[PDB]
Amino acid sequence: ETYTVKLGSDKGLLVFEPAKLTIKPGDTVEFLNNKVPPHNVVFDAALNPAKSADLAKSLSHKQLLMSPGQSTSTTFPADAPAGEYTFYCEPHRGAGMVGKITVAG
Ligand SMILES: [Cu+2]
Repeated sequence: ETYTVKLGSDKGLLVFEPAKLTIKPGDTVEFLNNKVPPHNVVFDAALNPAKSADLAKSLSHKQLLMSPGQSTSTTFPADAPAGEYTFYCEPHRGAGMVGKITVAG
């Protein structure tokens, strides 16, 4: 199936759930918003095993998360390089809202 990180605890603060993530090279991962939007999901082109700027083009999205309960299901491509990615939030940056996809090799 696909992995999903319900960012935002509920009575504590904002933090992906879980914080890290383990997927395969091409698996799918759905991200959503809780009750403290807007949330921004993207993959920095510096915290990756292949510092580049292509697989992200079809991975990171834009526009604020105006959907309460869902953000954007990024279907990682078959090029997903093993190692560990690193996405974060633009607004909730001071809330440990920084997760990372771990695609074993
Ligand atoms: Cu967020």
